[PDB]
Amino acid sequence: ESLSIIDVASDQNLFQTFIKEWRCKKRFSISLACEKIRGGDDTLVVGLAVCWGGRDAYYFSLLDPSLTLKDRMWYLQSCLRKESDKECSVVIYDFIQSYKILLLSCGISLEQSYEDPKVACWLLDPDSQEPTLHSIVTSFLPHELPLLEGMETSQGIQSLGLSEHSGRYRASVESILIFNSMNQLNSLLQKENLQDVFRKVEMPSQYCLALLELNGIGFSTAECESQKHIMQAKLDAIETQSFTSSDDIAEVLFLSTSKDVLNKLKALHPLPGLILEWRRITNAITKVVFPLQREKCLNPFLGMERIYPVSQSHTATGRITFTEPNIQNVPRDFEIKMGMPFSISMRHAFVPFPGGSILAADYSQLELRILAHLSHDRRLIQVLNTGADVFRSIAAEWKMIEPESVGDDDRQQAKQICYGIIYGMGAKSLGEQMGIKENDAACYIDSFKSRYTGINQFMTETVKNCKRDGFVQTILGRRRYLPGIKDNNPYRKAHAERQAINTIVQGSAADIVKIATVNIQKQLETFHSTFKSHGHREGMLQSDCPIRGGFFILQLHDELLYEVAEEDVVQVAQIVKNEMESAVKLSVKLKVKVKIGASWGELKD
Amino acid sequence: ESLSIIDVASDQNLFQTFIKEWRCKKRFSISLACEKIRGGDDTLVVGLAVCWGGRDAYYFSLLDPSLTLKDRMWYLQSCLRKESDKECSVVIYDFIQSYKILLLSCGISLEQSYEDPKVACWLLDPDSQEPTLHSIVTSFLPHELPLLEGMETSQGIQSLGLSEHSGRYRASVESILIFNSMNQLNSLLQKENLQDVFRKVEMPSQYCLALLELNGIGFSTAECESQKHIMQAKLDAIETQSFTSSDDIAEVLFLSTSKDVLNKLKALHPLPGLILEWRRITNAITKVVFPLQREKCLNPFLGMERIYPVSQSHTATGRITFTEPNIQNVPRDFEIKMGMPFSISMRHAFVPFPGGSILAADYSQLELRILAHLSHDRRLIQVLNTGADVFRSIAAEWKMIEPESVGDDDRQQAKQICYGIIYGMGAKSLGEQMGIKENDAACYIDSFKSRYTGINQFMTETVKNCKRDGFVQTILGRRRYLPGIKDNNPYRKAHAERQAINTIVQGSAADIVKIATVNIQKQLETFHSTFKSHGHREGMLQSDCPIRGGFFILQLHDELLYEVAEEDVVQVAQIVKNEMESAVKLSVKLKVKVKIGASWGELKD
DNA sequence: TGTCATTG
RNA sequence: CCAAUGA
DNA sequence: TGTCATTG
RNA sequence: CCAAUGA
Ligand SMILES: Nc1nc2c(ncn2[C@H]2CC[C@@H](COP(=O)(O)OP(=O)(O)OP(=O)(O)O)O2)c(=O)[nH]1
Ligand SMILES: Nc1nc2c(ncn2[C@H]2CC[C@@H](COP(=O)(O)OP(=O)(O)OP(=O)(O)O)O2)c(=O)[nH]1
Repeated sequence: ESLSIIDVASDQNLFQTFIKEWRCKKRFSISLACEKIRGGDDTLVVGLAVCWGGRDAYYFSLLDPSLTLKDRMWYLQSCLRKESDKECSVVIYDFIQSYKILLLSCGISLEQSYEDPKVACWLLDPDSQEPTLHSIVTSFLPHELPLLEGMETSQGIQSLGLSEHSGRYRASVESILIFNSMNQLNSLLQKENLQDVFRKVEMPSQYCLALLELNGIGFSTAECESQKHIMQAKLDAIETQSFTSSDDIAEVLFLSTSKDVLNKLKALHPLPGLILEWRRITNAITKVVFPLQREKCLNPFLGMERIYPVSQSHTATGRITFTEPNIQNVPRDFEIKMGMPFSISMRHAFVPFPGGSILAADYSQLELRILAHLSHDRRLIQVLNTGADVFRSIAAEWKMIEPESVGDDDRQQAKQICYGIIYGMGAKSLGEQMGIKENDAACYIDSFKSRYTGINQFMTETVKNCKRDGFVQTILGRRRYLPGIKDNNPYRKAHAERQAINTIVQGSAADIVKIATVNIQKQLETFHSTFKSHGHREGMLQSDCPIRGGFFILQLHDELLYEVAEEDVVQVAQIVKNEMESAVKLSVKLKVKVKIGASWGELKD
Repeated sequence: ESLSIIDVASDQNLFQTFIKEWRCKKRFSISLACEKIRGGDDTLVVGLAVCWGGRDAYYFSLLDPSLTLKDRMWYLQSCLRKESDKECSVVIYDFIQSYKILLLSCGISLEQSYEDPKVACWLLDPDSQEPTLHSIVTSFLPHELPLLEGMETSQGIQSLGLSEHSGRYRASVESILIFNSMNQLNSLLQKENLQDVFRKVEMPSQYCLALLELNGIGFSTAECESQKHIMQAKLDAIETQSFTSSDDIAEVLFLSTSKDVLNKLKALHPLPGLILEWRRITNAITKVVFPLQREKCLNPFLGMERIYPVSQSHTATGRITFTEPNIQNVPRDFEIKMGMPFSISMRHAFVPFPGGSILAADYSQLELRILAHLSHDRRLIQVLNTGADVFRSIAAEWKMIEPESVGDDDRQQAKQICYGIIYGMGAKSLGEQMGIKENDAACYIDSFKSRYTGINQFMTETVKNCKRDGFVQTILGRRRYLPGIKDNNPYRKAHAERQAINTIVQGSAADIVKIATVNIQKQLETFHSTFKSHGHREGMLQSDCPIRGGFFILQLHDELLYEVAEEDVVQVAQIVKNEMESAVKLSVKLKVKVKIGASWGELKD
């Protein structure tokens, strides 16, 4: 007596008593049944698979040439919708993707609270391997594993592994396991406080990424085929007297006298040596355009081309990524040659929708301010709260004891020391990086961390905490476990120490930018009566008018990219600033710098 | 090099150049691809199959988890839509059904001109066998028969015979044959004038029946379970001194002295004999409720039960029918017993939607008026144009030479003679029917048809026309072929003669009621801003508010049933009268009598 | 591949 | 009588 | 299952 | 230096 399915749409008494039962349920699972048409090699959504306890699934379908139950999309769209008083926690496996396909097939704008188990078991152990439905079942909810023998999926929902088994069967089996497993995950997240952040940061952020993935990013093939010639034409320049792999550039041709070639870090007096410029430009027309101008998609509804990124997460730090052609990795603008300069990059081939401007918002010295908070460094806090240049002023402040109004441009080497200490690199490599001596660098380190005595007493505190705990937790309490902090090998433990400091600092940075993106979105879908993403317009208005409002476009770790209409681009920037500057209330003022333009090779206001 | 399919949605250049090509096409075929989900034993629409020449099909699909082409329903709904200047002739095989399923799955309210080949080849030869896609191919367009070998469907569209073959393949094969065949059918309909009536009566009427089939008819199980007891309780009454098949009622029990029993047509002085009342009531609780209360369907969107009839057509006369429980065949109201009377029928268990009233419109002596037109019977025409009682006045007029103001109730036997002559039954059976003598009946016939000399000279004219032609054509020119009018056997030829008169008279009746229903609908969907059938509300508003307007509910040969809202039930009745009374301009005034009530056991205004 | 009912 | 069902 | 580039 | 890709 194992696993029962209830074909809900198979009657009328059964269906109307079903949604009655359903419309007073707070928690319940959901799983799309997606089957392939005979090939016509296209997939299609053919049924929900709602469950809310035990081994009992309620399979909705989308019903053979009938005249009753033709309001089937209405019933789902009406149940998958917050309606004040109580909103529902809807556990969905590949939630990010599910949300998309649930819209780009049948115009259902899922508007509830969500609880993905795939990200719940990540949050438990961020150094875990990418969790499958199988893996989740194998660990949590050990029994009901026999329901997977023959299913054979190690990636996404039962939809994503469509194999012989009917859409309804697996969709039902998903909902059962997904529901009952998430209940055990919720129990563990509760045990270590992570349920609060999972529900009010990590899942809300997942929903934010879903919106971003639907929107995508504008891409001008025109202004990309511009750089395709600007770079290639100014590639083979003044080259008097065949570039290949490694063994090619002989130093026995001219005149330190080793091999490698990568470290051509002189080129000052000895010859022109314009090799690094060629090496960059060539490697910046191949990891940017030629893999990307193949994923470009003409979207005639918008009347432009766009690319559709796939957010990653499941990152040990907490920073969000993208698969394939990752738009985070396109190189920023830089000069060339012709005496006369020009500025190039593929960041000029990323465009707003016609009549709009792209909006960037960087946090500017966020990881610094996090350490300033955690490390109760008296003057380090007070230097940041003044709103003065946080490197001009930090140079004086106490490092060089006095200057304040005239303190040169040793700020450029004042930050180099600052970041060099928090990055946790040895005096040797820092000294080689600044262009000074290993000794005099070690002197500058000690003469900085003494003048800001908080930094070093913080690191020694958090490393000893990590040694006794076996893990370190960020400012939102998300733990990362490190077994290397016990290791006998000095290098391995030393590596574990600078792993611990990184995750508690630039993980807490990932935490604030999450809280920032969700608090923005909540505040963003209010004043603007014209509703949400490009998906909820090409898809939801397609089954439920100018382009007012702004949409989430790109996540750059500590920087956010939005795409706003020029009409109301000023009313949004206030929403972005005020929300990011108040995301978390710290002992240090969170400042942000916003830039507005026709790409993201643009100036500021 | 045979049969090419173009997966149109497989690109973007291909798709956008496709609908560009399409949006300037006047004629083109269409065929729904309908595949079954694994069982979840429900069918689903998965693609159009547009074609417009040769062996080249353009297969639309409804596309795998993508972000471009998610406006797919819009593109069809926008192409399947008249847009002024030019409207498109859309050839669809099982058009009546196709239209329904094209709406009760994906909210596409097909709004073009239509050309069904299944009804085009009926119109050619109404005594033909029910035409299949195979049969249409076998006769017209003899080649491309090999495209059917393995398909094996002998009923409906390639959808309706879903078997192993992919929805796209057969849907494409349909569109090719359907298009190219209909072109040959259009050529034959042109050759004999029938293309004009096919396009402006027969197909428009088919569309009218589609609307009716979507609407259905209200059915109160409450007021049906009323008669279920009223009839059954007043069934076994005063029965002093075991009813079975035939051999049971012996006349050797009491006291003309044969068998049969069916002809208990005395029961006057000899005993009560209340056997015909029991025989009727029992056979009127079994061919009306017990086969029908099983096809009743709760439709919660309307908040009532309804039944969904399936119109027939392909009738030698031209009158439209319904399959299964045919609502045309429910017996009208009649009295019973308790001294004290009550009136019963199942026509009291057919109801309007809450807040509405049912509207009936009978043509009253239509077949008479058709004969009055065709047979140029001078006074017969003039008797009908006065608007006086057309049987009180017809009794005098000339039959009894004079009376006019006092002419008794021999009108009841004046019409009996009238209908008896046009029905074409012998003096024998008419005489037995009126309760007079075969001789004195034959006298009354000759003394009527002499006083109205048109009737007999018309019949002798049209029978000699039919003898030389091999067929007779109605007032709209729809031919019916009769090989029996040559037959040596006197009975067979005599039968063929009264077949000829019937079809030219009560076929021309089917023609006017068609023209009536289409001219009503055209005038009906105008003033009423709130749009069309119950299908275009539970289905089209479901993918494109009170219940103002009126909808086509039942076709009773010469009578139409509508279902109108009480708010504006007076504004519609004017539309129905004026349209039916002007359907065709004859030499005789077409009068109509309308009845309004809470069922169709109701009174008039 | 008969005969009787119901509706028009 | 004719046309649709129906025993 | 190495080393060099890009982004933060 | 750490984390994501990438030769
Ligand atoms: N051949 C034939 N035609 C009929 C018969 N009954 C009606 N019709 C045709 C010709 C006139 C027209 C009237 O249809 P209705 O049944 O609405 O009218 P009725 O008042 O019941 O019939 P009638 O006019 O014979 O008195 O339909 C019938 O029994 N046989
Ligand atoms: N470990 C590490 N963290 C970095 C690195 N670059 C940036 N971060 C983190 C810490 C500060 C923050 C700044 O990100 P951005 O790249 O936007 O800032 P930047 O001005 O380019 O860098 P920086 O502050 O080091 O001068 O992100 C890096 O190379 N290593």
